[PDB]
Amino acid sequence: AAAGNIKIVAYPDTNSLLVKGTAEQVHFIEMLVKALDVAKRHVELS
Amino acid sequence: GIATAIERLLQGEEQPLGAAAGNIKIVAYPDTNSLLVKGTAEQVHFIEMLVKALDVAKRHVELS
Amino acid sequence: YVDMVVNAATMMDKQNLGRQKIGVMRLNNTFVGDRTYNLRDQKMVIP
Repeated sequence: AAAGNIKIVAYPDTNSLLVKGTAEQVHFIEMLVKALDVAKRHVELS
Repeated sequence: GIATAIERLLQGEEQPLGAAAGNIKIVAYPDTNSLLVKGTAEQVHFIEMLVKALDVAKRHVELS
Repeated sequence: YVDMVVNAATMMDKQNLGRQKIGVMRLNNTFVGDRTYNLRDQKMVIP
């Protein structure tokens, strides 16, 4: 369909996203999320 | 809670969910801690499979 | 033979709606939702 009928709702109770769309748009957001989800490093400032 | 997150997910939503995705009504019933879903026989089974994935037991953290 | 090749060539091109689907994606290394802090009078919100 279109890019304007995708609904994204935060569910903080299990720390997860809820995406509603077609079977090709759900796989499209799942590949974007795994690129924005990386582990961070610690900085100590003195 | 869980009854406000799924209610905003199905808001508007003129989409062919299997009628439409916009005529599903979800109402919280706190007196027995359960959801009330009204739709066709295929949309009710569609929300029942989503609820069993968001319903997991939690672990305890003690912070000192 | 020509009428078979033409008619069976234009009928493999036409050969070769979408249901909705809800996906749940758990995040392991970040937080959903905004973070808020203060600098002595004013509130800052990070998306």
